[PDB]
Amino acid sequence: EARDILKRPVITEKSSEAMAEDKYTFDVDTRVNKTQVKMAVEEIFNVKVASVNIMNYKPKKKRMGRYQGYTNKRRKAIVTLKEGSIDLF
Amino acid sequence: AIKKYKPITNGRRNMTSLDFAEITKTTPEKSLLKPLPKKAGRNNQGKLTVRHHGGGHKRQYRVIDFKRNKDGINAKVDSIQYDPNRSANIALVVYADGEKRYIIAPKGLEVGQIVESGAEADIKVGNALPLQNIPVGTVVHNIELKPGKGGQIARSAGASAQVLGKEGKYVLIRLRSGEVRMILSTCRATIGQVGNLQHELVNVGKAGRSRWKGIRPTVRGSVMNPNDHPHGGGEGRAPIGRPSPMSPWGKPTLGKKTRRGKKSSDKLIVRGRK
Amino acid sequence: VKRTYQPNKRKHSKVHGFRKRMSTKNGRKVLARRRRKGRKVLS
RNA sequence: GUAGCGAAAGACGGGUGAGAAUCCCGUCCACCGAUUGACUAAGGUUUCCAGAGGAAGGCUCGUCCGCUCUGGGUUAGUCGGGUCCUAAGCUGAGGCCGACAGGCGUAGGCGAUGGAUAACAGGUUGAUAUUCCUGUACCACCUAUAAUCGUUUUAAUCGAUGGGGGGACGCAGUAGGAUAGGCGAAGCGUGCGAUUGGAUUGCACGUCUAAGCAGUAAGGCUGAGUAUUAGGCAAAUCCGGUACUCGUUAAGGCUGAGCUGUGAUGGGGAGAAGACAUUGUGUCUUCGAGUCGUUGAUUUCACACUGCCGAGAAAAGCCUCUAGAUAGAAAAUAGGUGCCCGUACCGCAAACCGACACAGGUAGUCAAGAUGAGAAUUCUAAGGUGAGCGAGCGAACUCUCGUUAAGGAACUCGGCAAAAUGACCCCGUAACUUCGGGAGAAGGGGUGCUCUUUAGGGUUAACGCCCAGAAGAGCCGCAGUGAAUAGGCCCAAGCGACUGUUUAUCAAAAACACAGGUCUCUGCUAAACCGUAAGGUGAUGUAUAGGGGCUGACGCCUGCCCGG
Repeated sequence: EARDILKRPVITEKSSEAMAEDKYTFDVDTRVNKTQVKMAVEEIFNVKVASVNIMNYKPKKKRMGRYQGYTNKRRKAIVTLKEGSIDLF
Repeated sequence: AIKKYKPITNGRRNMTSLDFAEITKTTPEKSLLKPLPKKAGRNNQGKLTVRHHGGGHKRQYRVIDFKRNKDGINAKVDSIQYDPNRSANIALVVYADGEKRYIIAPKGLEVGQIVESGAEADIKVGNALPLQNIPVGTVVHNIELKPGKGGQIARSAGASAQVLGKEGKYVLIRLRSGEVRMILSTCRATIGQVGNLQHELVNVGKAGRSRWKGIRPTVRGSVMNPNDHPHGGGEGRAPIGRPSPMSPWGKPTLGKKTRRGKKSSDKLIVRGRK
Repeated sequence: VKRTYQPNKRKHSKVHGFRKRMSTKNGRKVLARRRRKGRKVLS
C-alpha cells in the first residue's frame, strides 16, 4: 500500500484550472478512503494536505463494431494541500 | 341519559346518543395504556375467518384488573372514564401506596368511594370477595370460573348474576341468560350490577357510525349465486328452496343446536336456556 | 390511462432477487434450471 | 403515387453554407399564464457539456438534433440516507406439530411511509454547487492547557441491564398576537417625449442570511415548602397516596413562547453610467448615489382555547433520582480531527408507464397584478413556447362554429340535441309535512355615467380617502352583472326511505348496502371459521356480548293451518 491506491493523475482543462490553485486531481482505487489518500500523498510527495474531496463515477456504456460493453468504474480524488507543489507536466 | 338529535338530516332523524354524564375525566392514564392494532377478522395465515370486521376508529387498550388480588388494602375511586374497547365504563382507583388501577365501573359507584378486596371485606358495591363469603340472594358481577384466573362472567353493560344457594364446595348462581350454574366457592366476584345500563337503547342512525365502530356490511345469501351460498340463485327473488335455512358453509342455522356433548361442564350445568 | 408494471427497484429485488430465491427450496430450483440452461442472468 | 403525415400564429430581414419555409441572430406578432411556469420525490440511467458529422434514425427538409464519433463533466462534519429508535409485517436458537418437503412459535433480530439529529449570505464554470472559493457560525471525538469535588461511599461527574417523568399524538370551530407578501405618498432617485394638448409629469425606487447580546405580544401551571412508606424484581435524595403553612395572587415563582432593536455588515450589492484608453465599449481597476413613511395583511404562536364522540402508535434520543463504582471530573483556552453511499441530466414529461418524439396516466411544494366572495371568469407580469411537413383554390360531401323571415314540438319511440334560465340588491313565496323542511318555491322589480348631501360602512380626523345611508337633480344610448363565467320552472303518478356501492371494457338501476325489526345458536379452550395438526381469528371481548338466517327508515299493522 501507499503507492498502489494512487494509480494515475488526471489532466484536463478543469484539473489544470484547479492546479492553478493548490488543487490536484488523481484517479485512485475504488475501495479506499480520503484518509488513506491523504496519508499516501503525504508519504510520497512529502507535502501537507488540507482537504481531500472524492467522487465515484459510474461505468459508461460503449460500442465498437457489434461488440458493446461497459467501461470501468473509476474513483476520483481532489486534494487541496496547504503549502507545496508537485512536479507534474 | 339519552339525547335525541333533531331531524335536521335524514341521517339524523331517529338517531340517539348517550349524554356521558357519569364521566368525570375525559382523559386516560398514560401508564395503563397499551396498543391495540386491528386484526380485521384475519388470522395468522392472513386469511379472513370471521366476516364483517374491518377498519374503524383507532383505539388504545386500557389494561383492566379482572382479578382483584390486592387484599387488605382499601382503594379510593379517583375517576370514571370511557373505554372504547368495552360497553361498560371503567373506574380509575388508587391504592393506599399510590398504585393505581382500572376496574369495571358498577352502577352506583361514586368518586371518593372506598373499595376493598378479600374475605374480610364487607358487602358493598365495588368490593370483591370469594363466593363462599357472599350471602345468598345478592347480585354480583365479574365472576371467575377458576380461582385466580380473573373475571369472565357478567362483564358487560348492565350485567348481573345472583347467588341462589350453596353446595359442598360449589355455589349455585343464576346468569343473565336464565341459566343456573355451579361455581366453585373459592372463585371471586364483585358486588353489584354493571353500569351504563342505557347502552342497549342507542339507535345508531346511520351506516357510517357502524363503519366507525368497525362493522363492514353484511350481504344476504339469497342475493348471491349458487357457487357462493346455498340460497344463491333463482331467476328473480326466490324463497328458501330447501327444508331448512343454511349457513354459507353448508350447515343448518335455524334451531339446530351446536354445543357438543361430553363436556365437563355438562354436570355443573343444571338448568340452561339459550 | 394507468398501465401494469409501475416499476419499483426495492420491490423488484425483494420479490424477485437472489436472496428471495434462495430462501425457499423451489426458488433454489429455478436457479438450478437457469444455470443448467445457461442463462446469463439468474435474478 | 392512394389513405395518412398525431390538437396550437406566424412574418420579414441579415447570416452560415454545395444546398435553407424547416438551422443561428435581430425586430414585430401571437399563445400558456392555480400554467405549455419554477422546485422536490419515484422511475429512467449518461439522454448532460464542447468540438466534428449527414451514411442510418427524425412521419417532409436539414447546414439541426435526446442520432453517430472523439474527449470531458457529478467535489458535503451541517443537504437526503447508513454507523440511532421502533409500527404493520418478515425471520425466529431452544420448543410445538407434521408421510418427506415442511408449517407454527418465545426471547431476540430485521424493517419507514413515522420519531431523533449541527450552515447561512455572497462569488464563480461550457457542463457541479447549502458540496468549489471568501466570510461569518454551529455540532461531535482526541490531546496539552489551569484557578474548582477533594475517604471517594458520597460528590457537580462518573452511575446502571435500575427506576419515575417526558417524547406522546384525534375531529371541527373560534378568537386574537406577530410575520412573509402587498400599498397611497415630494425621503429621493430618473429622464422630458413629437401626431393635438399638458408639463405635480411620465415611471420607478427605499433592501440584506445563519449564528449571538438584550427583551417579548401572548399561552399553560391543585400555583410554592414540611412528614411518612404494604411500592417502583435489589437502591434512590426522582416518581404515587395523605396531614399542614402563603392558598383559587399570577404578581411574574416556574417550564415553554411566535417575534422585535444594536452589532453580524460602515461588508455585499445598490433605483447607479458619472469610470475608460479597452473587455465587439457589451463590460469594468478607481471613487457615493434611498436605506424614510402610511393602509390593510397567507403562514406561525400551539390542537393554545372551546366543544364533540367515533375516544384518537411505539421505542430510542432526552430530563431527574439512584444501591455499588472510582482520584476525578469541567471548562474555558489552544491545537488538531471529522469515515461511507447519492449528487450529472429528464422529471405532471421528446429521457417515466404506455410498441412511438402517442391529445392518456404519473404522489408532494411555491404560485404575482386588474375584476371579483373566490385558486371561478377574461386579460396580463415573471418565466416558457410558437409544436416538429408545406404552398394554393375557396367545388360536392363529412366534422366543428355562428346567424336565420313567418310559425313554434307540427319533429321524433321519446323536446335526443340545441335554445332559454343564470351574478348581486330588494319585495314576496302555495299544497303537504316526520315541524327539520319544502324554498333559491313560484312570481315581480332594479343595476351605466355626472353633480348635489342632508350622511352612513365611515377613510372617519370629515363631508374629502373607497363603497355610499342611499335621497334628489340631470346626461347618453337599441341595449347599463352592456364582454366572459354563474339555477329552467310547474302539476301529477310509480319504485326505492335517505347519503352511499355495483357488472375495469355495451346495463348505475326498481338491483346491493344501510340504520331499524325479528328468529335461531353460543355459559368461555364459547359457538362459528382457517388449518392435516400444532397454532390462530372470534377477543387481550363474556348474553345490553359474539356468529348465522330473513326483512329493510318512519307510521298503521302483520290474519288461518303443526296434517307432510
